[PDB]
Amino acid sequence: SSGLEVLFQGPHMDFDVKRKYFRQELERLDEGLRKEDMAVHVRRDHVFEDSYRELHRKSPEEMKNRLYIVFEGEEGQDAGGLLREWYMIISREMFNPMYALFRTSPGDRVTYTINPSNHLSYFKFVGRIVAKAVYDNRLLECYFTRSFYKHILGKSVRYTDMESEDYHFYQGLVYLLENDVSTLGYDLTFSTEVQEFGVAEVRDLKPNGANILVTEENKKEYVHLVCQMRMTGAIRKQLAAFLEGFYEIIPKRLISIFTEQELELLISGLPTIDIDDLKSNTEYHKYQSNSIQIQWFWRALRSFDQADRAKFLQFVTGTSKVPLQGFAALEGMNGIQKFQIHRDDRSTDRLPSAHTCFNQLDLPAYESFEKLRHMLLLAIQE
Repeated sequence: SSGLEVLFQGPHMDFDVKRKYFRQELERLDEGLRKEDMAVHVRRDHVFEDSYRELHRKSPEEMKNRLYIVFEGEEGQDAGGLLREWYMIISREMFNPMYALFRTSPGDRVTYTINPSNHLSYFKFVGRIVAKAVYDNRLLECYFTRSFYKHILGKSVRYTDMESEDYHFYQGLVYLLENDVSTLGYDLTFSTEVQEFGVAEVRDLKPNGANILVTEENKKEYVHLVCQMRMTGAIRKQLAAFLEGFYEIIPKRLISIFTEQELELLISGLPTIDIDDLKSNTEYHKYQSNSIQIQWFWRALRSFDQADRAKFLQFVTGTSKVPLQGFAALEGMNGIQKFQIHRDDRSTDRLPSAHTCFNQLDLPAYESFEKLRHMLLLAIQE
């Protein structure tokens, strides 16, 4: 053991305080390090490849130098804001299909995951860049899936994390787990070769290691293995490369102070959330605009601080990214889907819940403003 940052995990410490501590610990770890400026020469139209050439071989120590960006052949242009410009470009390039490194997650066009389909060196370099941005206190306009942030944090990925990767697939796992397989009219199998579910043929009902029959007793374990393959196994070498690059700059023990939600805010920034714009673009179901719990909801959200407002956006939409055109342009699967609040008629003992595929908040009919505010904060900060 080489640190105690883990003792500050969880919600007791506000994101702003965690952030300040995180910065101070990086500075402690760099005491006596004699930094200097390091030139990065790139062609404007090849930032990603040129940056890779210029930096991928640098030592972790050299990567702590201040980067001095020089755009090939561009002379007499103002020199302010070039590093910021470079981070914005490489953020876009770090998601370009032509490099085949990342791809959008099923359903959510905002969030990216590692492409399961040279390459390992580039993944390591991307991990380096993400850590370098965080180290520099500069933002990347790159959003990842929940399980990807957990990987960075050293946290165990669970089948519930599949709700961020792929909502429709998660629905299938939910159906499987909640219903007795013996009443299907057919049998499921688990393939040991690809770690996916299938339908048993007669020969699978006989002894074999190719397709294991799924039962009430074993389905939870196979749901676990199917999820582990999709979120970890299928991208195991790439992930390891990315992580190796990230940790060379930001130690695992240090970054682990943040939750999955807070790591996203650290990488891609704390957005400003225009509550009037959101409110003008909210739909209500089984509540009306003037239902008392709705008036309480707006008052509570407005009472939240910047970090908690952003975590609220993450809670209901799946990401902290505000749409370019404002909340009138929030999207679901197949087009626009405005933020929507539904009355949850189950016990007022429950926390509000969310269905991010539909930007939907399920809000119990709480009995007081203070309870609503308290319950919503719990739901969000989890």
